[PDB]
Amino acid sequence: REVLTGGHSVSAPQENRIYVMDSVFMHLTESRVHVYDYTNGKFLGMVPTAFNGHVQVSNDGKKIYTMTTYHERITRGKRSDVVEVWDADKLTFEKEISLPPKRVQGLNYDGLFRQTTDGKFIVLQNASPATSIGIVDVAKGDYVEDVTAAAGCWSVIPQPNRPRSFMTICGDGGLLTINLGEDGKVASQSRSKQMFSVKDDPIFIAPALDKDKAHFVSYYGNVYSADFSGDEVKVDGPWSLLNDEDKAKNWVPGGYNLVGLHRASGRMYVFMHPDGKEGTHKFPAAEIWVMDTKTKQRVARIPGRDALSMTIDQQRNLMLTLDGGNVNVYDISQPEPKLLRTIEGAAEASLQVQFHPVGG
Amino acid sequence: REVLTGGHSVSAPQENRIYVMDSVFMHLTESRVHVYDYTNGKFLGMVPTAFNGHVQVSNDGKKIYTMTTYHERITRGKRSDVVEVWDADKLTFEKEISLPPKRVQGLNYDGLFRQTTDGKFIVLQNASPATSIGIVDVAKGDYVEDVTAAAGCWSVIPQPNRPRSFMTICGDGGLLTINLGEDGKVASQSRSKQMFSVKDDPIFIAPALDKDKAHFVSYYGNVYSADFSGDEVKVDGPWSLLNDEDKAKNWVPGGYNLVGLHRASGRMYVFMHPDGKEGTHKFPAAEIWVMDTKTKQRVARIPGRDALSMTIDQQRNLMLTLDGGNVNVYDISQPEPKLLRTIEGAAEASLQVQFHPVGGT
Amino acid sequence: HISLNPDLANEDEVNSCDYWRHCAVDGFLCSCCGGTTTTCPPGSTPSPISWIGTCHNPHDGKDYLISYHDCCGKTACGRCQCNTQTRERPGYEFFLHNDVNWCMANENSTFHCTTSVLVGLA
Amino acid sequence: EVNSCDYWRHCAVDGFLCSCCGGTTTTCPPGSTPSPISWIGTCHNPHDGKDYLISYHDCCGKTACGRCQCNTQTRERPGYEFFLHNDVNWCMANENSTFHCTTSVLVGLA
Repeated sequence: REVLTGGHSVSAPQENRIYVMDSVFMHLTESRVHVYDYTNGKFLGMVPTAFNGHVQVSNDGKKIYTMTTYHERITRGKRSDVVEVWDADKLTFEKEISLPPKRVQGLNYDGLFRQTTDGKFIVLQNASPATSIGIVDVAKGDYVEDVTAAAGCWSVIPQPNRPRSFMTICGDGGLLTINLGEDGKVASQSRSKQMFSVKDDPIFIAPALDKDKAHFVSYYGNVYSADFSGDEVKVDGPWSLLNDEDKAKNWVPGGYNLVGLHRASGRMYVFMHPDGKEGTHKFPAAEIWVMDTKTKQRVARIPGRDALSMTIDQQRNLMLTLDGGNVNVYDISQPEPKLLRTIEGAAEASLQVQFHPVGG
Repeated sequence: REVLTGGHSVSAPQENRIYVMDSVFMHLTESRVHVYDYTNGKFLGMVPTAFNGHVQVSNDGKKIYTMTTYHERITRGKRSDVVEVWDADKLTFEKEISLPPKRVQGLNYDGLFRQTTDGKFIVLQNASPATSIGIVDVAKGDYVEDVTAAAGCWSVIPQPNRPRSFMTICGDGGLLTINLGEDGKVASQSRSKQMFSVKDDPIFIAPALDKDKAHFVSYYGNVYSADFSGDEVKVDGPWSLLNDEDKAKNWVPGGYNLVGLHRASGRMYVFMHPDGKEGTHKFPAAEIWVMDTKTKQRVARIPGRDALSMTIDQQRNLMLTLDGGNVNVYDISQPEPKLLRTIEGAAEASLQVQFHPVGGT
Repeated sequence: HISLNPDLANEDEVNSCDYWRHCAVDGFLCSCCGGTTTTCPPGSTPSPISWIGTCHNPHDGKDYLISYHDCCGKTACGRCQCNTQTRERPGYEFFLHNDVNWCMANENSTFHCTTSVLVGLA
Repeated sequence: EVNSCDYWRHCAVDGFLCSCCGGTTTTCPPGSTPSPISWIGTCHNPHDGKDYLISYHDCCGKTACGRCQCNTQTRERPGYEFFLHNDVNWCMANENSTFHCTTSVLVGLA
């Protein structure tokens, strides 16, 4: 006789796993994370995330963190905003961490729900609609700090060269850096000079993030950089993504999580489309452009497959792209990306895909 | 210049309204009722119903009743099964009535969530998985108690000739009748003789309901009857929906809420498909057949438009059919139904549509 | 002045993402959801806060200030989804941004539908 | 073949096949729990020509898988033969009744 059992772990190794955050915007109270094997497209499991969930995997690979909103009776009753901790291998719920009822409700940009490099603190965006950054102590399971200094700023860019530091983009066109103490409270902060003109050359929030610097692209196809090799962030730019031929056909960037950086080479990947004008900044990619950030020149361009969001795995030299429903897997070990496969129907309405961390 | 306001009522009058119960099976925790105007296909509003909602309209046309399941954290935490009372014109929540945590979770057959003819009690199917019928006192906002006598039975068929009586179909092939007292407890009951063979001629639960009798169709295209004009229910059948030619092509019924009765004429409407065999009893309609229940003859057959469920309005002489996503509106004032329009995209996964009641006293 | 008064216009024109005043809309148009351009569908509540911007009216040649409010407290309407982005900016210009739920401060923040409310000449 | 609605063991499945949802025919996907109760189907094995009892346990406590939806009805009967009926949630008695997917468990001959 056969017996149906539970309690099983995900059938593929962690290193094969990707996480497709399905907003299910048509039924946004039943958002979820779908877990796939990128090597063969196999569906491995899922984590339910209620209304407009956000997701990330712990930097040590052991846990999945979600952020979501519940109400006692969904459309009425008391609001509970939470972070949940889930086991990554069993895909089971472990802990709920209470948040104040102002966690950001919005599309799944990476920078709304992040963690410190050392993995000890979750760092999340609030909007009430006044903005602040919330800090959750993972070990304690507690919300421990509300960074009001970040009012008028938006999104979280962790610094991979420091254990508990991150930056945010402010309304003055500069960056605010926050360095947390080992208690999760603000230990120090600094403000850069103006990096970009908010009015004249607004940037996309998505960073192309290196170990000690970050690059940002603009609505008009310029590039700005923030170097955080020191305690004070040094800013520069613009340089243009575009040559004269590109400008004649009005090429500009477009998408959501629209850039990535391959750290070993310095290659930056950007979704681009022609006939750019006011209102096209979220258009699907006609092409992916591959930029050498050292020479400030394009090295390659390939078809974009209408992608809107991407992510990069450094150690296996991979790029995923996502068009809302389908995930493309690329090999980026060489300057021209090579398409390996497409996973069809990975989501109904996803703008974010992430690899399982392997770097520890 | 302008200001966005709420607090508004549904824009079309009640007599134009229908309710499409969208299970949204792909995302069953966000089921909802879609309110449409059947006269022009306009979308009028909606009522959210959480996990696998069921819906009915109060007999007096003032309120919408829903039945659903919440948990504190959806996929974990304490369960709350409820009936909710919503205002029909404002489509706003008014009251929650607590149920024991065993309300039926299942597809939207009419008979899982009904009310007495006098409108004073909501009568619903429980399954724990032991079955019983739940009674809710609408005036009090209270659950009364289980009708445990209904163990081993399924679904609720109100008796339209009595204020607070209903029947249910039992595993022995007969019907159990329950008569409630003014407090909603069982005052008396009775059990019919065997109507159908459960093994050899199983019936669909959906009734073709008249004021003092109900007809049921079987998996093999027979018709059975329960007459409750008298003190006790008298049962009969089978007679066949099928002639030799029908039988030769293996026509049988199929669907979910698959029959309807036009009471003034005695016409019974049934979804049918050819090439029937074991396992085809939920197939979409190839045709709708219209039967005269007095003469026991077919009087019309029309294309089925892949319909699975239907409902009849006695006051306007209409039939709606529903294929899962689209609602077809028919005029049934003559023996051959006439198709008036189709409302496309009324739901993602619906097996039940209902009119807003008009009259019906 | 039909171009300023959607209730006097053709429904098909008003329910379109190309209607001139819907120029930075992200979500399901309320006028397709049992409401109108300036009334929430029954049982949903206006947001007290919104993203804003200007839209050009090609019919009278003038520019207008628009407030993009949501209606809230019911699950997703599902109909007439728009994603227009004229002059829309990221979250560091927060009240010009439309990738957030402008129901976020309502008694119930569940997003139902959205619309474009005409404030005045720009 | 096991991820197809036409696989012989799936003859009375109404729901998403667990084998398409990160589980297998006899294991729930990670983080979903088997139902202790089920409807039971009788399916014909096209290899040995014998009939087998299949127990259709649901997996519960996660939202709908959405993959490999099946609606097969061989020997399925209405709710007055309750344990042959598949238009109900066989998760109905679980700690969390949210329906995730359905398994097809071979009990033995008959």
